[PDB]
Amino acid sequence: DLRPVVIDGSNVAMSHGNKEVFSCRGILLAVNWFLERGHTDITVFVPSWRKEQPRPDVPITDQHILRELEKKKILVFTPSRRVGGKRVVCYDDRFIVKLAYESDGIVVSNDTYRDLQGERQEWKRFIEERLLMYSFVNDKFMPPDDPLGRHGPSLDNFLRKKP
Repeated sequence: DLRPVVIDGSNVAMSHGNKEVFSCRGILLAVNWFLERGHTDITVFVPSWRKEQPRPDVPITDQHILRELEKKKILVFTPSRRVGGKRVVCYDDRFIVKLAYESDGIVVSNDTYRDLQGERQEWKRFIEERLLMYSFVNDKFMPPDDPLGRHGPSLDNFLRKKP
């Protein structure tokens, strides 16, 4: 009925609260926005290292929310690990775009994934047609009523499989 929603968790969390802090409530607030509208196919991707005890160069707030959302089958960690002590992480954005693409859904993010546009040009097309940007005002998740500009569909229709 509604398109499947894929959220760039890191993008949303950095955007919420202080721009230099990974603010987990941002993710929760975005997820809740979709839940209250009756969505049930929602996936949030975050790299697994965000569960590790934070170092001072990677501050994070309400860290417990990530595992809480994972339990609820909303959030899914993408792979990362240390090798020779150095963090090595698998590109987040490939998971995000690839899932959204193959499920013909929506990507929630203010990142336009230029690099990935420049790989497969059906991705470039997909990202141009299915990216949902947003702003936060304090705790208020606010996506645009005109996702794709003035000549585009309303938000409500954007999120539907068919108007």
